[PDB]
Amino acid sequence: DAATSFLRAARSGNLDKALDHLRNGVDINTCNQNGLNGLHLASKEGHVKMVVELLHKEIILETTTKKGNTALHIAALAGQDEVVRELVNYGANVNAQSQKGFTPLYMAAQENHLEVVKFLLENGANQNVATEDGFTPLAVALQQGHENVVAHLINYG
Amino acid sequence: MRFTFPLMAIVLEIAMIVLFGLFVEYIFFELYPLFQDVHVMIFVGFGFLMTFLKKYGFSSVGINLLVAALGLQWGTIVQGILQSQGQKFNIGIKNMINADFSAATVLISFGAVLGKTSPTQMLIMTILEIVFFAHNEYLVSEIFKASDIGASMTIHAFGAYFGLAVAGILYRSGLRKGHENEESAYYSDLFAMIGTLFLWMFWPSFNSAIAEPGDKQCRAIVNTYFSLAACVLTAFAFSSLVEHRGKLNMVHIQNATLAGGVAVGTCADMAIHPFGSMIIGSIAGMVSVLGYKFLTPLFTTKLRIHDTCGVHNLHGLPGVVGGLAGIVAVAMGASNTSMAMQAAALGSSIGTAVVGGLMTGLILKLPLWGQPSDQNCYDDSVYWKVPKTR
Amino acid sequence: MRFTFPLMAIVLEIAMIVLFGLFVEYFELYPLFQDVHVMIFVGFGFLMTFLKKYGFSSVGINLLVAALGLQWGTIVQGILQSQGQKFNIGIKNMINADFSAATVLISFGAVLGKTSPTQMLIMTILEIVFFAHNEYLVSEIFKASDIGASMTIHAFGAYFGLAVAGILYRSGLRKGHENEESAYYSDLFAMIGTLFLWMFWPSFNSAIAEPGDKQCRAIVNTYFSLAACVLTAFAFSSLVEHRGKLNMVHIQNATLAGGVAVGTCADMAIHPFGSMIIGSIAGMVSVLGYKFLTPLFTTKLRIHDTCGVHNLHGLPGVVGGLAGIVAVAMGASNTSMAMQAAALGSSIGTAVVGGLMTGLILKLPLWGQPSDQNCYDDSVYWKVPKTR
Amino acid sequence: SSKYPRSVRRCLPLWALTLEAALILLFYFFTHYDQKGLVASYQVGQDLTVMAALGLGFLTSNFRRHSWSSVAFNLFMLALGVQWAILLDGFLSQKVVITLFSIRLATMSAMSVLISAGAVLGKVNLAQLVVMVLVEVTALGTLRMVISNIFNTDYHMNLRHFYVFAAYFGLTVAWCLPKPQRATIPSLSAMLGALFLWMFWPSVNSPLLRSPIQRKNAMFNTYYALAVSVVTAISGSSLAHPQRKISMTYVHSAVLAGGVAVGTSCHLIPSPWLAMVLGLVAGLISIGGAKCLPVCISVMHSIFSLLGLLGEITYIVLLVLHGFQVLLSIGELSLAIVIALTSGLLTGLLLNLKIWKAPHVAKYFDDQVFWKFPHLAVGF
Ligand SMILES: CC(C)CCC[C@@H](C)[C@H]1CC[C@H]2[C@@H]3CC=C4C[C@@H](O)CC[C@]4(C)[C@H]3CC[C@]12C
Ligand SMILES: CC(C)CCC[C@@H](C)[C@H]1CC[C@H]2[C@@H]3CC=C4C[C@@H](O)CC[C@]4(C)[C@H]3CC[C@]12C
Repeated sequence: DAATSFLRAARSGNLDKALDHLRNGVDINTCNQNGLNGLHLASKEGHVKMVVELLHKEIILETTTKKGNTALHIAALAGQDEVVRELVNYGANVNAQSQKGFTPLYMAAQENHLEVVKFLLENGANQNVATEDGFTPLAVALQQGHENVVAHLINYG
Repeated sequence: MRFTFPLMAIVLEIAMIVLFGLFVEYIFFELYPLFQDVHVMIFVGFGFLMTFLKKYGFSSVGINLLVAALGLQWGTIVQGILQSQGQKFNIGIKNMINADFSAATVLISFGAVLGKTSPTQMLIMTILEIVFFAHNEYLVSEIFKASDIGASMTIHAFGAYFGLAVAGILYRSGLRKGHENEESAYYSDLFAMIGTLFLWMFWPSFNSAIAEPGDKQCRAIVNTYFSLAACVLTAFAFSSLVEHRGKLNMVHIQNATLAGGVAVGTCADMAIHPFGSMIIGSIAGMVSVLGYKFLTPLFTTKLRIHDTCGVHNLHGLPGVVGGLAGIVAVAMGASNTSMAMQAAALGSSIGTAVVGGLMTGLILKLPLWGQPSDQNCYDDSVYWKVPKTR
Repeated sequence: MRFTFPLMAIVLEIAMIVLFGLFVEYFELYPLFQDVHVMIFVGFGFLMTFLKKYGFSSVGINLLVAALGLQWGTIVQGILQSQGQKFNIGIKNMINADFSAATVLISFGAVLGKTSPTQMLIMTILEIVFFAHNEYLVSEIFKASDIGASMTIHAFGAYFGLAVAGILYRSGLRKGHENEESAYYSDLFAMIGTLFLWMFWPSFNSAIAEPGDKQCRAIVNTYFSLAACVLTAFAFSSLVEHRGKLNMVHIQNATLAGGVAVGTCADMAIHPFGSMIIGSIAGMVSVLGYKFLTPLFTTKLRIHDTCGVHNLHGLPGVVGGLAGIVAVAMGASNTSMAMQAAALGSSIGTAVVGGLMTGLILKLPLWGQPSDQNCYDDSVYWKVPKTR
Repeated sequence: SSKYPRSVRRCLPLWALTLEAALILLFYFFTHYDQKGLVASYQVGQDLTVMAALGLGFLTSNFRRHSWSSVAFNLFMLALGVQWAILLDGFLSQKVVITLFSIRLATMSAMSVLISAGAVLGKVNLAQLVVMVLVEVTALGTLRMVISNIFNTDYHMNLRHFYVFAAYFGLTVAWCLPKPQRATIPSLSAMLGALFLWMFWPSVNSPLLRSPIQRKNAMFNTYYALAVSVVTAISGSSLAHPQRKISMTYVHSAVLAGGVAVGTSCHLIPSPWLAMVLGLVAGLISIGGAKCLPVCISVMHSIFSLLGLLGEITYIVLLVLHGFQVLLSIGELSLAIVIALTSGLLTGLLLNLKIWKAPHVAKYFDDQVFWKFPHLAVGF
């Protein structure tokens, strides 16, 4: 039950409770039924300090959910630009692919998260890593009528 | 200059208000559903039919709404003044329906000059054409006393020929070999099909609204219904026949499928039989498709008459076929009234249309109404704020 | 041969003209007729425009099929009612001819994107013969009550189209097709057909209802069935989709299932709450059909149904027939229960047998059928513009 | 917080299905059934229905990437609102006999909500709109009941105030929401909706008029006022736009101007010239509002609010012709606006609750928040 409380604290951003649980011996790399560890949920909810602290505590950066999503995938899809910045600062793979083949850039482009697209492209995100369906970030941005994202994607090249 | 279109529209509206105040005063619910169908045909049918142009949808539907809204008022005034011979008159559902018919005539003419004129020009054309149309229909119904319940001659042929005369006077040398903007798009053609289908569905109301209640009204509805049905089959068949590799052309399917409703207009309340309505509808679809294929290129490239919507193929030639059918139907004994007066109605409709259209086009030609340049023809952006996104 | 289609259209139209000359002679229901007319030509026609590259074929072939069908149905239904004698054309003839068109259009929804216009002309002729004879059997032999035509139009059309689609099965299309997909504005256009069908269905179910209490009941029950169906279709579309997203297929089609399901009981004294229960069940059944049974039919039963007409017209039509049986069991109408059951069975069985025969005729390689690669593509039969 | 929408796979179905189950139960317990002009009477209600589902549904579809939501959510709102309005009108105006007339009145109640929803569409999900439908139908019913009790008018006839209640309720709800565009094809679809509204609006101006003469004159006045208003709006749009061009979005709303201007007095206007004068003045006010209000969230909703108020003012200016009655009518109007604003504030405060799982402000005007699309990563 302690692990569940730690995961809930990570979700809610209660950094003090999470730190107390970790000090009590709660595993850092615990995860819920969906495979979302504390870093995954912290990235989801945009709790930057939680991300920094979890990274300090030797949490695996490139651990994936059952969908195959890393913390960076989750941050990009959620549109948490600051969290994406911190994750990349700590060495997040910006070109990791999920089981379906989605990259973080694809998720940012599909969700019209322009700043995340900006940062990922500026950090070497390859906009040609297609999905199993054969779609590129430019393709999905065109499909959804995300016009600023499409313009930036073609401009960067 | 800038305020021409707003100034002319307000001055016209104030004139309409004054004329209504000076001349207009206040069966209705029996005919109101048919009037509603006609109203839908005017504002949704004709309006969306013309939205096939890829860069002119806003102007098509919106200027259609401007022309018809003005035209119903002006046609009320003109037709009522003519009927009352300059006296105050009451208005009922029939005045409503007749004013909408006058608007329809203007919209048919507008189909010829679509994409090459300004809203100011359309205001002027509406005002002048309704006068010419009302005088001609008064002549046809009251002097000649011919039978034109569906108005093949008084609306369709008149509107088509008045529009061609204006288009010829307004002829642009630059546009003869086509224009990059004179072109359809996928979703534009689907919108055009909205317009086509509403016209097609509600045409029986159009042809039967002013028919004498009882057998004549029912005959008008039944004849229009089956004529349009037969016209669809022939229009599809001949669109396949005339096109490259047998591919159907949406121009034909959008327009020639209504030729049966146009052509059965004059005979609509006559006892031609349902089989007689189908033969006219089958011929009308054929003639309309052949007009689109062969006569429109001849009219545009050789005669210097550019007809944007090909209204000559839908309203002009099928209009004449309907007038001719009425003369034959009188010879058959299908109808009372003389052959000579049915023929006089066809002659007068065409002649008054071409004469009035020529004088109206001369007025429209003046370089004062902000008409588009040749380069900007068929482009909404001249008059409308166009979204960046399609 | 490129001339097969025009020759067939012209020959069929000449046959129509001759039949009308041989058999046909010459106002309170005219508005209801016009409502039905709108449903036929704008309702179905635009409802089928969801396919991204098949809008022209959907709306235009809808117009062509229905134009042929109204004439041919007028003839067939009139000869059946007159026993080979001449007959007069009233408003009711026009309404019934439009109904025959609706049946053919429902069947067309099953084979949409996989057939040529020539095939659709042939199907219109044969299907209207089968539909008219079944409808005569239900009205005059069984004397069952099916005022909204849950069995005679919707179930019949659905299962006829399914039988045709089964005969015309293409192994290359079982797993899907790149062209078999919607587009954003195409779904927007399809909603036009959806809304017109939803708006005018009460006239559909009440146009030929006996004037007085039966017609009023038809209108009211249809309206409330459709109102309930909208809510349940939205709810179950959300329920069956990932993260509760709404599916345009469901909102375009399952929202109409109330109109189909209440058709048999529409003029029966089932009360507004009974009509609402029927509509709710219909919305649920339709959404579940689209989600789970259409993949089963396509992949395992080799019955591909482009528009999922089984989920809108077939299963809700069967539900409406069953509701008619139950309502008779509860005294809500004076018709025999065995005759309601017989009408349901005859509608389904005649639909299937006629659909198999018709599809066997349509399977002959003489009608310009599209290749597998070219399915769901307007460009096979239309000049397509160069931009969207 | 996460800009990715929360799963509604439990909220929305439970909410909608529980609502429909409750509606069915109430209909079973409280509603009961029951000639020459059946079709004639049915056609008025059908016109109202067409205006509700097609007209208002497509009128708001002009948004670049919110057209699906506008049309479909309008349909859902109509289906809920009519059932609820039947029940509420029955409860506050007596079991509920269901007649074509009661369906017509319930549809009018529903259209009040549909007009109000235009101010908030693109900023709310379906559950929030369910809340808005329920509260707004209830508040309109309460307003009509209070007017009937105080001023001794009929409950059904008090539904004349629907335009002014709808305009002010929607504005208040919009004002409460968190703070945040067109395309050609959605603009044309919205024109289709606007045209159907414009064409069948005379049916809005005489659903509640029993007598034939009043219905005829009301229809004529609405028709002519609307004609004049369309011409003023298209002609005067160029003046009220920075680029001197006609604005399609402006036209879509301004076409109605004369309809709303004569809505509550068309049965009292005795000659068509006066209806045309009011249509012209409504159009000119529409131009002026478009040009001036933005300086001082939805501009069309704001101009409509002035136009509804203009409509009551001309009703007052006329009712004397056909001053204590003036005081009573001003009190009626003030009570209508007061209740509209208060219930709108309550509704906006309820809509702001976290449990609705409302769209993030960065995600407003997007179908992707509510609808399935292919080739998208889903979930986490
Ligand atoms: C109306 C529906 C629901 C049920 C009845 C239709 C039946 C008879 C249909 C549906 C499935 C169809 C089969 C599906 C696929 C094949 C394989 C093909 O290589 C030959 C035809 C054949 C074998 C079809 C024959 C007709 C068929 C059996
Ligand atoms: C379609 C099959 C699976 C059955 C499911 C449909 C059921 C729920 C339908 C069919 C017929 C309906 C009944 C028809 C008639 C009446 C009589 C009325 O005074 C009370 C309601 C009542 C009793 C209805 C309730 C709902 C009902 C029982």
